[PDB]
Amino acid sequence: SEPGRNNEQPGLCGLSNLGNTCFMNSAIQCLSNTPPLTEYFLNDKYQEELNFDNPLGMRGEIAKSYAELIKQMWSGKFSYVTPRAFKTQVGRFAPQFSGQDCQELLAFLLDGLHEDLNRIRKKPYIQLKDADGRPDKVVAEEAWENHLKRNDSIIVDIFHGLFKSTLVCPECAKISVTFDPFCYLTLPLPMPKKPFVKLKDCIELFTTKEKLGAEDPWYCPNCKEHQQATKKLDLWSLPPVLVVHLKRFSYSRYMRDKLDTLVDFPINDLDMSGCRYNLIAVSNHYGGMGGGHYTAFAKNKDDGKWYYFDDSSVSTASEDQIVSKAAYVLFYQRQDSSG
Amino acid sequence: AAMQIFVKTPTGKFISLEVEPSDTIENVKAKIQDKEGIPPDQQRLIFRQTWASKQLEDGRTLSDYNIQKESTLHLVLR
Ligand SMILES: [Ca+2]
Ligand SMILES: [Ca+2]
Ligand SMILES: [Ca+2]
Ligand code: NA
Ligand code: NA
Ligand SMILES: [Zn+2]
Repeated sequence: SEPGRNNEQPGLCGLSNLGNTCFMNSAIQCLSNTPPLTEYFLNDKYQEELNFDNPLGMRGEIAKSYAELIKQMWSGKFSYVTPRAFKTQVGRFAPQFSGQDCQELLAFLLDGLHEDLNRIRKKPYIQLKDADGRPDKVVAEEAWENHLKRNDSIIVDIFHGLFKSTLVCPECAKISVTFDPFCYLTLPLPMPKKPFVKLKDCIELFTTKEKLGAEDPWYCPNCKEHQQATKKLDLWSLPPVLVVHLKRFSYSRYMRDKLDTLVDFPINDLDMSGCRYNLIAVSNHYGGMGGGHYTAFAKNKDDGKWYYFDDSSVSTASEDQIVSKAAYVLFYQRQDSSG
Repeated sequence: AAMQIFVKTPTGKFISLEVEPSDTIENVKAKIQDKEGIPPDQQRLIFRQTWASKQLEDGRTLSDYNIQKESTLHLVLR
């Protein structure tokens, strides 16, 4: 009677390709299988928190249409749905995704869901500060409180962490320490390409002091100029769901290839800064002439099994298949306790 | 209240602007026009933060985006 309408297990629901929209379907499958987020929408907790006047929001329309899509995908009435209504809202508020990169769409959805659900209805303007010699715990706590005074949402709760940023001016040697929120991490891969690297090594690269490129200088207040400072990041506070983007497109564009390193990432028990994480979803990218193709692996919250989502098709998967060179964005969920 | 912010042009040049947190994005685009001659309808302003890359829209203020003294905005032609 209706293509796609079939009584199915909730969440085991594909997404039709609308014409080069697999970058979007792959992202949606990762977010759909982030259990604190999907449960928040299915239990209608979002209705009370929609923020229609947020000057940085999308009038609540991104959260509303995302919630309606999630409710379809988890209704049990579909083997796939066509996310036209959601795609229309995305194109309306982010026209760069019309006629792409899975990570950039993810960044936009995390931003748009946050503002559409931001509990702060009248945001104070806040002058942010650096450490000024105060202990790290004091400055981090102040930074998180300043963040929360303007940004308080289910997205902050689930996805937002903190790192410590140390910038050193090469000319006056001034050191500036700030604590800066994030909602995902982009990890570099070794250059030149290695055939195999553990995820922990890419995290180590991420927290390695690096001189800022001449294309991204940092204003030094002492020198009163933009300088190629070095920047050192330390992961300070990690969120319940950590989104880890592998920077595979590290080549200069004329090479027309990507870093196909086998990045070995844990299925279970990725340990970082005293936290233990388990994988819940992977966005894959396969190389191809027209920007390639995106798919996803995800663990279903209701049966604990892994599945493979290729646009409209959903199939069983095994975790032994998941670590491959196609892995591009990893979703990790913090374990409640350990040991 | 007055403060200095910077705009990085597509060339890589840093423009210096004198602003207040209450200034509108349209007014910021006008100040960019005054100095670079780029019409505001062609200006795309991005505020790159560690947790968001927000496109600045007409009808909001610098304050709406928590733009700080000596912040840098990226200007894209589009
Ligand atoms: Ca889980
Ligand atoms: Ca474990
Ligand atoms: Ca395993
Ligand atoms: Na840059
Ligand atoms: Na003016
Ligand atoms: Zn300096």
